[PDB]
Amino acid sequence: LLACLFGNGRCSSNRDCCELTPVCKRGSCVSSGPGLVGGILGGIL
Repeated sequence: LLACLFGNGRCSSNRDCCELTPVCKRGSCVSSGPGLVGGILGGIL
């Protein structure tokens, strides 16, 4: 298994995080998830 270069909760970019946290926001790593609620194309269904 190899999907976590650090995982210390702090990162400088998205590549500075691990698999469990594919996103790097606020100098920290978290779950990226989907884009945003509502949706830019069709906010229904």
